[PDB]
Amino acid sequence: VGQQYSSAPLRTVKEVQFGLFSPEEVRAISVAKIRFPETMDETQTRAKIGGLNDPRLGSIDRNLKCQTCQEGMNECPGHFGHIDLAKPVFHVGFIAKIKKVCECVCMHCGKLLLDEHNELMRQALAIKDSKKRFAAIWTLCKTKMVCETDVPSEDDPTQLVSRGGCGNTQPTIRKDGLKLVGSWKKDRDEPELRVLSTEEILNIFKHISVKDFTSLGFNEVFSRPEWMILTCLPVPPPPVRPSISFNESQRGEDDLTFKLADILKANISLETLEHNGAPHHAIEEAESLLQFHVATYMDNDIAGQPQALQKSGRPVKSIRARLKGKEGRIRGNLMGKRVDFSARTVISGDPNLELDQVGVPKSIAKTLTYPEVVTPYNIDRLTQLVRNGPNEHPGAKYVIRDSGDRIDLRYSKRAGDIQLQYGWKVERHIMDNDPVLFNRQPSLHKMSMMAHRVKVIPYSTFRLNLSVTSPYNADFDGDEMNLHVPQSEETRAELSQLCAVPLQIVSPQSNKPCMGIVQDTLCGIRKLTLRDTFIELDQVLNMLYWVPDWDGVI
Amino acid sequence: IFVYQNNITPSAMKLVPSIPPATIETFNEAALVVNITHHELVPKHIRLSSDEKRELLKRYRLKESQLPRIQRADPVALYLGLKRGEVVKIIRKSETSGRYASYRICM
Amino acid sequence: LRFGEMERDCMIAHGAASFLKERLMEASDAFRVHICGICGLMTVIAKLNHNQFECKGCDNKIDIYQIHIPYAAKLLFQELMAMNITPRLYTDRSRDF
Amino acid sequence: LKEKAIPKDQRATTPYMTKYERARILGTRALQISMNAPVFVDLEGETDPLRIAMKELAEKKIPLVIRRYLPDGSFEDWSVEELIVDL
Amino acid sequence: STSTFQTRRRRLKKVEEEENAATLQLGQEFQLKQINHQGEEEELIALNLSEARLVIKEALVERRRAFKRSQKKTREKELESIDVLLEQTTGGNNKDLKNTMQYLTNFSRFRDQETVGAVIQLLKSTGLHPFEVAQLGSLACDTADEAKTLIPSLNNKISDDELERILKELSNLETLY
Amino acid sequence: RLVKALEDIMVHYDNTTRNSLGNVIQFIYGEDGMDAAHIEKQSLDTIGGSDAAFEKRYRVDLLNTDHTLDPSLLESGSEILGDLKLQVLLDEEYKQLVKDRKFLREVFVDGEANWPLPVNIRRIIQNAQQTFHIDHTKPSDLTIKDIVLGVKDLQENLLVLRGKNEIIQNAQRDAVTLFCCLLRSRLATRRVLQEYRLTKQAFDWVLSNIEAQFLRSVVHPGEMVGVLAAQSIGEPATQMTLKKVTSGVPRLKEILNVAKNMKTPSLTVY
Amino acid sequence: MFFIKDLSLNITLHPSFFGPRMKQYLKTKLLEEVEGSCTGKFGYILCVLDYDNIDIQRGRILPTDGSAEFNVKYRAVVFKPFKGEVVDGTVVSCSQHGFEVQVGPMKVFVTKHLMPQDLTFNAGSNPPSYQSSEDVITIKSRIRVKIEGCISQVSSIHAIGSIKEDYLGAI
Amino acid sequence: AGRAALYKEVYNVIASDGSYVNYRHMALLVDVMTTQGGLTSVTRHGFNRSNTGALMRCSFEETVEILFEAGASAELDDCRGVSENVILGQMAPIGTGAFDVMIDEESLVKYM
DNA sequence: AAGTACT
DNA sequence: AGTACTTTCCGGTCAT
RNA sequence: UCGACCAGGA
Ligand SMILES: [Mg+2]
Ligand SMILES: [Zn+2]
Ligand SMILES: [Zn+2]
Ligand SMILES: [Zn+2]
Repeated sequence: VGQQYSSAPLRTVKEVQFGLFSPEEVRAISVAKIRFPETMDETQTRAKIGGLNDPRLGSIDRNLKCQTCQEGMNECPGHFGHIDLAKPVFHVGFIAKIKKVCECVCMHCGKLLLDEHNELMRQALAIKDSKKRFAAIWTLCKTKMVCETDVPSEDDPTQLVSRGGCGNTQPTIRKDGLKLVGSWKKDRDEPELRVLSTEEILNIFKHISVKDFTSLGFNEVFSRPEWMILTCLPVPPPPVRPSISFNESQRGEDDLTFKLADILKANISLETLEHNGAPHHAIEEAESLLQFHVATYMDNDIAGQPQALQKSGRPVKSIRARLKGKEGRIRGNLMGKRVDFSARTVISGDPNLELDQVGVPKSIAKTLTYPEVVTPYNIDRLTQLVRNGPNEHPGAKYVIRDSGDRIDLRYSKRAGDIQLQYGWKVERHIMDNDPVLFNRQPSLHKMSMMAHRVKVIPYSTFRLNLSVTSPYNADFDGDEMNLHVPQSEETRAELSQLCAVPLQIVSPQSNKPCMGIVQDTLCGIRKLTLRDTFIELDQVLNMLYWVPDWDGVI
Repeated sequence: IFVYQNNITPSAMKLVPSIPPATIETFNEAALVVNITHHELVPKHIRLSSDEKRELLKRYRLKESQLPRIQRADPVALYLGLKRGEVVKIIRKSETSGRYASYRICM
Repeated sequence: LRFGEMERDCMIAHGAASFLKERLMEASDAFRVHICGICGLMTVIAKLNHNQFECKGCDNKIDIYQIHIPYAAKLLFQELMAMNITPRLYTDRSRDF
Repeated sequence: LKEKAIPKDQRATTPYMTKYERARILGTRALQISMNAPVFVDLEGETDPLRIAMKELAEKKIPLVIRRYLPDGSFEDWSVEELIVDL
Repeated sequence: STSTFQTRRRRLKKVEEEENAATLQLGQEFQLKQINHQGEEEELIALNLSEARLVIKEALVERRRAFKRSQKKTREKELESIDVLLEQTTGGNNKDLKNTMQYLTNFSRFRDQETVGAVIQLLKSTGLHPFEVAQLGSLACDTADEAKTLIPSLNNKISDDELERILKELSNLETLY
Repeated sequence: RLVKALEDIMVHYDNTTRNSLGNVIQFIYGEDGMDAAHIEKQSLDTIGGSDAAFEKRYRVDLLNTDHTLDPSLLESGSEILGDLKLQVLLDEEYKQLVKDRKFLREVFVDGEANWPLPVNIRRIIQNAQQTFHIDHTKPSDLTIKDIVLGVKDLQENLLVLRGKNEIIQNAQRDAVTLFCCLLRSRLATRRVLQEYRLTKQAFDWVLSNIEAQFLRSVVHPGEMVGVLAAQSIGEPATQMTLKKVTSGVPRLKEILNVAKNMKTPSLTVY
Repeated sequence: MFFIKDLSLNITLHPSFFGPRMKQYLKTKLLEEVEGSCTGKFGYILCVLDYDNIDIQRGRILPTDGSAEFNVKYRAVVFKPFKGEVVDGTVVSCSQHGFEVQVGPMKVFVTKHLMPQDLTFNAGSNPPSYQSSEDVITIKSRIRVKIEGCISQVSSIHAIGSIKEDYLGAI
Repeated sequence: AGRAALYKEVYNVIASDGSYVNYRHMALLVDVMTTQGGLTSVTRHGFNRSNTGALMRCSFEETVEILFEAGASAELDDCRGVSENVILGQMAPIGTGAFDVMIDEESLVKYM
């Protein structure tokens, strides 16, 4: 898969380490400064500016170049880019924690709010479960709002022991939109409401202790709290936000490629304020704009209404939305995919096939193909199918040689020619007795998918045997069914040895067989039984002839 | 073991875990009127020596965590008074094979 | 056609291991990417010709692997990265068990 | 790693071949056979790999070894030869 | 590539790649404490020329042999005698081995597996580290200075007199030509 | 849901039921390690029936003109009557079938004696029958030792778990117990000879078969049982097309959710 | 300096070669992809020792193609120069920027200005040399060099060495 | 005893319809719901919170929400989950894949 | 629509 | 007790 | 040529 050999050893993923990007890494990784927000037109001149998409990153226009990485389009995954923000911004999804963390540590000095000194704390420090310490620790110090400097040790409540210092009262905190605000209570009276600048929070975290990280559900190497705050923004490469060209002289940009466009703009505008007429706090009116965009770009279905509608009132597909369950990546792209070597039509019963068979219409059997490997055992038969062509039935439609190149049997000036080579593959037509996976959704049974024997037949329908009807749970009132075709000598095996209908006969779901006899056959099998019912020679003979395994003994 | 009637003062109970090794337990009368272990449903449990336990583990190649658990406050866990770490052996009747041996560690 | 969630669940129940893979990889996505044996990412600048491999940053050129995973998964990952989250792809377990 | 390797003695798994095992052995063997691998049985004229495999597997002339991992990671090794084939 | 008997758990930040100097600080792949296949520990393996010439020849030879069990089914004088052992058990395109045999066979200092044996039995009473216990064997040295200077890892590990005696018994064992 | 919540559960090579963590969920799949497919409703004769009838069927007394096997059944019939060393095995057997009785009546209190159990014995014999054209006329040729001592030698081989130790070999006995009750129920001296005139040939066959057949009904380490069990419940949940309790579908939903406020709460006190 | 390190390699064998003398083939290929190789972490792989007791272990069969993969554990003779390592070899090429000595499978180069002063460079010589008061360095002349710095690259290793210290020069 | 009920009830839901399910199944489920500690629900609220990997739970009801707090708490995934592999395109340790297969060079010679 | 869990 | 928040296989039209 | 809706099929 992918094609083109790589002297790189190949393995399987064994572990997945989850973490958070460190601004420093993000930068190292990147191969693009990403300064301009525009797309291309070097003054209308078509290409791509060293600005956004391809300031060295992936490509388009069917042209090798991927930082000489060549290979072009198919093979060159994307190469992340970055974009140095102006000022720290939250991470739309982490806000929750970033807050819950501050309530766990006090500013100025930045350190825990409950040492081994407080006993209720001890118990919360033995619990080995990042998700649980941090869910208990928090519940314990969200209340205390005074960075204690002296506490009563394991002895007398009379004697006071010392530790870290700076009693600077701790402000309770609440969430207003994408910003954190808290009040500081003054005694003698009345509050003191001020906005917690990212620049500030970020800092308090940077200073939190090494063993403090960890004590709270974190990891010194992969996810330091200080990273929940975005300083450097990774820039997904085309393939993540590909275009769509209507030939040429038009556009086709993707949703994401815009929010960056926005994020970029909104970023620059800011910068050009702190180095110019800076009416101090007429800026934090444009710094919320960055915090917004760089927020909506990831998540766009929040509580603070503003959907960040894109001209035309269309919502905007945020990254999060792409993964959100069903119809999306995870659930609709990975856990279940569209696949090749498959067909579907209308099913109709046929009292003439064996249980384990399935009638496949020539139409399809000439479409669906099975890759067979040229071997001395079959060379002959195989070369024949090839010759035969891709239009006659028992034939084939593709021969592939070692030199990883497809010979399209229906065009190639050598169709009729060609001598096979042991080792070559000859994608041929599905033939009588090619195990296949037959099925009728909704699939809620082992049995909703069984392996049948392919029996190429005329007319347009999958003709399944009656008795294997109740397992798929099907009628012919216009019901359709799916057929999947194996691909590897061993794949078949997996069907034929575990999925074959004969096997499914007795079901564990209820320790009793799961297919029987119905309609005519049943209704009739009763009548044909009755004491009252007798049959005479002439017929008893045909009947006998019908059971294929008749020992020939009238 | 101390059997209170209607209740104990929240000022008192915070004096039990203050004299180790020794341990104390609090039981309400109304809860002991009937022995729960006598109930049709509740199968009989059993304590395991920290010998019999270190065994169960070695014989299944199990780590403490992968073991089925019982609540530190679970009714029967109290009846026998388990301790965070003690394993109980639950032996019950079965409609598939007369008797079934199960184990419950504690949390 | 579509080999949906349910169609998976069945094969899993069947124990039709390889077949499942075959439906999910070879007969659909299936893509080949390169990794950094150090920082489990797609960083690797594979020139698959002059065999150069690099990966400035974790700075390599030596410890590199190659893997086969559904293109959709690659994307899943890249997408996660753009959200500043890191999905490390390691080719050897070190946590035992 | 050999502490995770269990001796041919002390062995404890099923003495019989699991349906999945054989299912896969046959497949795997078939695959290899179709690959032009060497065949260890006289083909009584057979020419279908999974058919030849079914044959190899009945004279137990299949050079394969099923390694059976356990929940903790230690494994046991058995040979198509050994393994009884009921079914 | 070709992994090396020690899975060093690299946790992301690969940055500390020290220098390589005759400070006896050789790459992590050459600590004095490396691991053998059986799983045991074992001192690094330092080869002084001519001691290597013998290990190679020794294998390149015993190869030509087990290369025939299966077949059925004086300075300038050794240059020719070796070229053959190669054009028989070598890849022929291992232009390195060739050149490694010339060099190894020209600058060698011993011809008898008995002489090389004494050399070793001698230097191996020094407690010195393998790399030194090599250079000393493959480098002419008349003075404690020519020595303690071309192998600066020595300097304080051995009295000049002592090292000088060793150098004496070396030129005395140094096979002629 | 049901599915996604049990994907990862399969029987591992040790014959334990676990998930992706390795957390044992069942120590022996289905509390018996048998694959649902190889099972049928059999009847534990030893349970029902009057204390009276029980005797008339399973009781053998070699020290009694009216409670001994009539020599018309056993070849060595007359030379047995009175033998004391046999009447001890003959009594061991009976004290067992009895222990069995009480045991079952402690498990299946309903009295219901028909249960799904691996190895269909009724049939396995029915074949032993017409396979050897056994005549209900002439006498058997089994030693009473033959019978009682082979039946015992049988249970030894119905292995589910294998382990080379106590804790394990102990579970073995457990996960077999019930099946054996049924075994001892159908291979009781009196029965084996009076009801199904088995010859030594027949019997030795009946045994061999029961063993092999059993050994097949064991579960295969590999089975992704979870996905199975899930569907097995969830499937007939779709077919549910619909005394004043909460009902089906809506109730099932109620249970899987573990809802505090169930529409019907009831509670039956005897 | 030359070493004998314990290495291992993974070879992916096609079902094709699943013959009778497979072991044979494996070994054979082991050799094709090792003897003559080069790394920064192993340097020059020169020769596989104990050709006979080469451990193959059971190889496992991959799972899409029958190709099996064995972790061939072996042992061999290696050699990777180091900075500060003193070694003597034979000169090969000599220019106006220096001569290049050849310490074994490797080539150490010495810069004109990394030598002494009294040693100039004679151009109109045949073959090309470097003259002194009493010394003369050219082609075959044997030198003893002190490798100042190493530079790994592709399938080889180069380095620059000096002869400006004592007990360094010709012999 | 709870289990015993939880089962008994579940059994009744399937019996009230006149259908039949072999113990083992309803049992297994009733068990999965109980072991952990008490009554773990078959819903995003319960089971999909267990120590199971991320990618696995990731595929059901909370996805991103779950993935986010995965990299934030630097989780590590075993890739022992059926799902896990399905997402990676690898053969899951399931039936056919609950073991490895090897060519025993030795036995590969006695065969000829 | 509902239900829970979360605050 | 109230407030807040996520989940619920396979034509034609219009327009981004 | 990503999509939103509507009608409909088992
Ligand atoms: Mg219908
Ligand atoms: Zn590229
Ligand atoms: Zn403070
Ligand atoms: Zn890297």
